[PDB]
Amino acid sequence: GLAVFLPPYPFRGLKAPYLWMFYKYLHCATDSILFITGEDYLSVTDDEAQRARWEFDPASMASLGYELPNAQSMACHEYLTLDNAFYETLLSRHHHDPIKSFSAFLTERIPDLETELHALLDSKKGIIDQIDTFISICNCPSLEHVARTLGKEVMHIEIGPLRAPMYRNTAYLDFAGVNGGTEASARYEKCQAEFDIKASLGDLHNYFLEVLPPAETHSAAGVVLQVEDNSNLIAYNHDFTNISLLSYVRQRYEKEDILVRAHPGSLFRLRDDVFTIDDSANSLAFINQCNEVFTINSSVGLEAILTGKKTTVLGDCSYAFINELAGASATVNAAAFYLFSYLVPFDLVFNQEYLKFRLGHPEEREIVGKHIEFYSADHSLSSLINEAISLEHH
Amino acid sequence: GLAVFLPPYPFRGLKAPYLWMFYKYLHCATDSILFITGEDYLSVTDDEAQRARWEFDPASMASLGYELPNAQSMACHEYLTLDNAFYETLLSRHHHDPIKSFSAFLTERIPDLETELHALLDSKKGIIDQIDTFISICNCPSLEHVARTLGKEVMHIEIGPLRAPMYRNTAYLDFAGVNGGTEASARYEKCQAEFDIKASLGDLHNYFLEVLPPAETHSAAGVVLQVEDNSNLIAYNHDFTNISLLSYVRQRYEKEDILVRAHPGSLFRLRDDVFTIDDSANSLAFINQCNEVFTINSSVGLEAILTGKKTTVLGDCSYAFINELAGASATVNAAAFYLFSYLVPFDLVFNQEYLKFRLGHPEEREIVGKHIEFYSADHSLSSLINEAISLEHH
Ligand SMILES: Nc1ccn([C@@H]2O[C@H](COP(=O)(O)O)[C@@H](O)[C@H]2O)c(=O)n1
Ligand SMILES: Nc1ccn([C@@H]2O[C@H](COP(=O)(O)O)[C@@H](O)[C@H]2O)c(=O)n1
Ligand code: NA
Ligand code: NA
Ligand code: NA
Ligand code: NA
Repeated sequence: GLAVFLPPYPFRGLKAPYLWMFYKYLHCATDSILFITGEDYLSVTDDEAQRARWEFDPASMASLGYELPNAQSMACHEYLTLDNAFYETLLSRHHHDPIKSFSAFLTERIPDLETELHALLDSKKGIIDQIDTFISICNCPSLEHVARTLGKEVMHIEIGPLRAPMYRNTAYLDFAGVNGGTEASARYEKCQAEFDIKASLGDLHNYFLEVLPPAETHSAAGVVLQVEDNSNLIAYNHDFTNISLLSYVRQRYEKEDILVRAHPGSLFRLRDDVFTIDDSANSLAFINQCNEVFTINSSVGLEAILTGKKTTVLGDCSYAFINELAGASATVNAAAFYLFSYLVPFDLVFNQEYLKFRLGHPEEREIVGKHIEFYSADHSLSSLINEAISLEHH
Repeated sequence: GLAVFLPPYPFRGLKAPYLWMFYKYLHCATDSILFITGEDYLSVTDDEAQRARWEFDPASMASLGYELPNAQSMACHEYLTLDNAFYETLLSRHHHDPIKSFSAFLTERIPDLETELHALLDSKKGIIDQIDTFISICNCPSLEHVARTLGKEVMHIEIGPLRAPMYRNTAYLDFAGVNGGTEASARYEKCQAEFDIKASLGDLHNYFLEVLPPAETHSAAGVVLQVEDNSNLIAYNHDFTNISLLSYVRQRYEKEDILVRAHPGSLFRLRDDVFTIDDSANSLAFINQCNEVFTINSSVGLEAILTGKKTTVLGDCSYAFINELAGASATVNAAAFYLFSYLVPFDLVFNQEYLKFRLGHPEEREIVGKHIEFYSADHSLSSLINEAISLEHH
């Protein structure tokens, strides 16, 4: 079955950092799953000191589509637990900087981590033989090195750039890496000639919109800020930060022409003294007020591209290649492939039958057909997409 | 005379970034000064688009002790102007990141910058021969390399860690570097045996206090945040940031025991959702509520040390060596030397007669005597300091 890697290391000061994906896989589980995680994941619940975490909020559970697991739900899976001694040692090897330690976890092999993973996997039965694929919610060269030795693939899976309530929920599934080192551009290059999409970028954007767009005083430049310690601002940012992104824009625009939107999930908000601060209810209403958008690698950059805004992308990300194409035609085709073939309907990356489907490395046409079938729960590759858009049209 | 280096490069998006020091040297000038700067410094005034800058606020002028220069005041100095073409080229050589470019300016030689400096200095008269010393408000290996070739010293000068209205105004003057690569520890090591201070750390703190201390619900841990793009968070931080500093503390304390104070000058403030946020009127009232303090390299770390608080200093800074001494005795002696001999009364670093004094590299006893004479505008080195403290006592 699946071997789901959810490391317990509190790089950003939060225990069980990926608890929500632990609950989601448990909720959707149809067969037994091997969880490679930490005891923090198994004890967080019956810890009255953490009962206020957002993962326990009924609104968050309903939005992500999971329910809290019970004793029975968990008893049907196998659990391997990583110890904290390695984490303490890791911090001591990077000058006690937890963020730099996180960066090494995301971008370098850690031999001591590989040793413990091998030991855990070799600790029982034919655990290794039962493994059809690894799943990791982030890049992890330690795990990926172990996977090569054992002949297993690594699916990198995470929530996608389009999310409810504004959009249909999407997710990433990438065999090379998630956010950084992605294979979206490589997949597109191989089937680019198979795309003749009779729709505009706005039509593709409209297909994923679940709401009526906001009410269409422009700012010349909009600046998207991100969560300061998110993995793709730590590892895939090309050294840019929120503050150097702001300086970058101020080299090109006077502060009176800049509109800044802080990430609603950041610990930091902006003072009103310097820039004009955005107070929009959503990121779409914000970029609509801007003539061009600047981002490191926020999901919002995709929104700007799909709405036809001049967009600068300074960091590595899965959608950047769409922005690097000359000519409207190729850009629409690249966006269509990205949205219907690279992105996955959110629930499907937690579906074991779908994961087995992707493990066979099927053709892009079959992948698109699976996604549209799901989106359309109510022929060439372009025919599938053109007809899907057209049926949504009327 | 003096050759004052005030570069015009808007690394942080602000033109004439050190305009206030330009006005201060002009205001206190008794002789002709050579200014190596940019045209932005000379035109900012009669630019109605910048008349709201804080350097023009009468309260800021009175606090820093300068008045706006007029046509006559400036006509008695010589001006060399750096061009912007180099800045544009510099940005293109660091992936258009202005903050990374700033870092290179602070920490690396830039041959093209050295060439332009040499050309400017060689552009007229015996400009070079009239130069008694360079003054730089930041570390600049480009300028320091030029200085070596020409046989000139470089005084690194900046506002100090103790400032009005809470304290007597102080400044740095350091021949090796300011903030980073400082010589405070080296100077202390040479005369440590000459210090037998009959006062406590609180007594030294009281000497520089100009106000009555605040009214003495403790938090186990206080976190000092800094301005995100200040030079000593860009170049001398050992890679730490505000966000990794927070994670560092969260590895040791639960959020309920952490009190966070954002820098009043930062563009960012903190949300109320996670940590307990400090709303003190000053940094002293904040650290008084904490049992131990954490900082990268804020001036506030010195305050914590002088008030006897357990202090963690993660970045490079001039006062760190005080915190690395074992035993209360040596710590008080180190603090006394730092405060009376390393730190300079603010006005004196703009006084040409005092600068000439320091250019002779006098003995630590003479330096302390000059500073106490200034502080006391109303004998061994320890006798000078002990008597100064005692006279302030009664
Ligand atoms: N500056 C920002 C960044 C993100 N966001 C919201 O957060 C979601 C994910 O964004 P990141 O990839 O930037 O975390 C986006 O779809 C958008 O809904 C926002 O509203 N403003
Ligand atoms: N978190 C912080 C940082 C600085 N400060 C104020 O700013 C002045 C200089 O601090 P930095 O060296 O941190 O810029 C300090 O003396 C203190 O008065 C504050 O009040 N809170
Ligand atoms: Na991405
Ligand atoms: Na739609
Ligand atoms: Na310092
Ligand atoms: Na005093």
